[PDB]
Amino acid sequence: GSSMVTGGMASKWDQKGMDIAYEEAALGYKEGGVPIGGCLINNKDGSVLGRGHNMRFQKGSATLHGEISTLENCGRLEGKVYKDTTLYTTLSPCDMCTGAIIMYGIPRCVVGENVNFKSKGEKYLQTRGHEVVVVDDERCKKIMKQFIDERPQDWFEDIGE
Amino acid sequence: MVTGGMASKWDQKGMDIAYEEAALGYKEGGVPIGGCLINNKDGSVLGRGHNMRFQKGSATLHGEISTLENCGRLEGKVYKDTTLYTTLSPCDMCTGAIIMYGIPRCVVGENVNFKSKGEKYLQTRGHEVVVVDDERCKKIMKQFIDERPQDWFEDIGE
Ligand SMILES: [Ca+2]
Ligand SMILES: [Zn+2]
Ligand SMILES: [Zn+2]
Ligand SMILES: [Zn+2]
Ligand SMILES: [Zn+2]
Repeated sequence: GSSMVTGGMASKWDQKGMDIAYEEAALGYKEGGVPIGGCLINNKDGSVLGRGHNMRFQKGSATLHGEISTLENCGRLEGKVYKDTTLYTTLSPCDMCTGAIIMYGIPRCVVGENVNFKSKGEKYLQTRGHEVVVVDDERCKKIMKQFIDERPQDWFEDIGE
Repeated sequence: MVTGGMASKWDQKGMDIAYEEAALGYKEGGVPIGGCLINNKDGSVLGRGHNMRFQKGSATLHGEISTLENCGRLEGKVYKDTTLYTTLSPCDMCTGAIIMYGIPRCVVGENVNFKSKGEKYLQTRGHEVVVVDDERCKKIMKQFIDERPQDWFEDIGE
């Protein structure tokens, strides 16, 4: 990426979005799955278009990462609806989830943390014209580290290793 | 597998299956984009699929994503020696799926009706991209775009 990128500014809906994303990650964790959750919010009025969490174990899914599940839960939408929205995710996006954000033109991504995992997508989002904010949420870091430590092979599967 | 530009012995089989999936999706009333994932080691078809936007009201099941979903959960190393066949050049999301899983080769039916920055990004990231320019794929895709432009735009977030 570029030496001139900078983290985005905070939005009035960030506490709301991160809290929903974390709640989804915790729900997934209690269900026996990967603790990664998210939600898509309209930056203009704070409305929640959808929310979701990873469904790899719940549904035997190779594509339902938390971010993809969130978008699936928003349902079919005209392209214009994704404009001026923020996708909240508890963990920095992989290359696939990053690609979903780019394809739909969701302009902003707020990331719970990038300590347990980070792909080239975090910077690629900025290269492609998207704003990224990493909030370093301790709740997210704790639950994700717990999963990685207790079920390493399951985590590796989620990121294709 | 290291082709050096040569087609893989399984490439025709993969593109024919991808086209069959696209044709099936078209008959089901959906977007005519299909694909399949083949194990380069033995030619086994790990899975095949097509776009399910209309069939399932899905915002994420593009042909490539549906193909991967249909393969089921797999050990990461399996993907490292596969080829993903798609009837149409991948959008940024499908490109990202290929990159995340480390699928080394992406064989594309055509990139005339659609092409994203993903086709070149795959190359930047070290993957081999093959564009066949398959007229069967091009024809069915063009028919859908001609008949249902707004539905097509919805599939690519326009
Ligand atoms: Ca800005
Ligand atoms: Zn992820
Ligand atoms: Zn992901
Ligand atoms: Zn596509
Ligand atoms: Zn796609």
